[PDB]
Amino acid sequence: FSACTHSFGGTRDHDVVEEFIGNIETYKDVEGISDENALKGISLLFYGMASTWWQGVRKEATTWKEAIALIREHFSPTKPAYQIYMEFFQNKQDDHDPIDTFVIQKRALLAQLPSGRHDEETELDLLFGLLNIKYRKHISRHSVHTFKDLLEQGRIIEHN
Amino acid sequence: FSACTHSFGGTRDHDVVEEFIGNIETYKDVEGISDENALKGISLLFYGMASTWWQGVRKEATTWKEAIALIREHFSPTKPAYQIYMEFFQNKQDDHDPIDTFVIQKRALLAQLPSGRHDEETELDLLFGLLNIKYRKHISRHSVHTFKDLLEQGRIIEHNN
Repeated sequence: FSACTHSFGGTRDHDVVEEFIGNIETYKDVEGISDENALKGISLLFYGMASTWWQGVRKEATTWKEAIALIREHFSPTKPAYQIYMEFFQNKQDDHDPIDTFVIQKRALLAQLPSGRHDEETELDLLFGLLNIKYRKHISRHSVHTFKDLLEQGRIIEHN
Repeated sequence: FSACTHSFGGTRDHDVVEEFIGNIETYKDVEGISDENALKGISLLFYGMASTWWQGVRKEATTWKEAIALIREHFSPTKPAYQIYMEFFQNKQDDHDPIDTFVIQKRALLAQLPSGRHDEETELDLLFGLLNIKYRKHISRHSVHTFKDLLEQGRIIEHNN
């Protein structure tokens, strides 16, 4: 990283970050720079607020892998996973909200979580306890295997 | 299952269920019974309440494995996962409850979940939002990789803030 053209000013756009990190991942094995010596001179590739950031976070930067992970973590703005779970369990299904809109609001938060963390069974387990008592008296967790099954059966209780 | 000695009357005991399911799984392909020919004649292995039960649940038993799953689900009762998640997220960390005891009770609930479902990263994600604001001002999720890290740092804020 002695004369790398690539730079990053701290713009919080996902693809800006992915191209810069892709660009520096280039350089590290352009000239044969170490893991230690890549994390050595990473500051030289930052300017503006990317350096205000790195100067504040160079202490979790134990590894080159964690430093790259930190760049994606801060500069690709996401609702953090822990904030997603809290918001997931904060609003139960009231007596007036239909089943379709309730599942939409819950699947919206679940889609922000890492793909492949929870399967559809686990996601139903996270959801089922918040389902209103109006629907749970007629449908049982072991009877539903997919969100489609939950919606399909839940739409029938809404007809009568 | 034309002349199987093994039977099950519907007693809701974990160990009764495990021996019955183990015995029929044994029998099923010592004699080479299909998965679909086992689900055909599974009714012959039930008596009493277990047959009144099977007639109520053999609609949801599309496959042989789902029939076994129904037996464990119904006659080996466990605390449902959805009830565990619900009560896990029901009480935040109050201002005077220390982090150590709060984390213990919360991780106790996570231990009730199926073994191997969540790794420590996900379990930290489930917990972190419940931590009191006076710890979260000083600790950031990206700083914690293990409950060990969270507890160690959390003990420092209660020593002197």
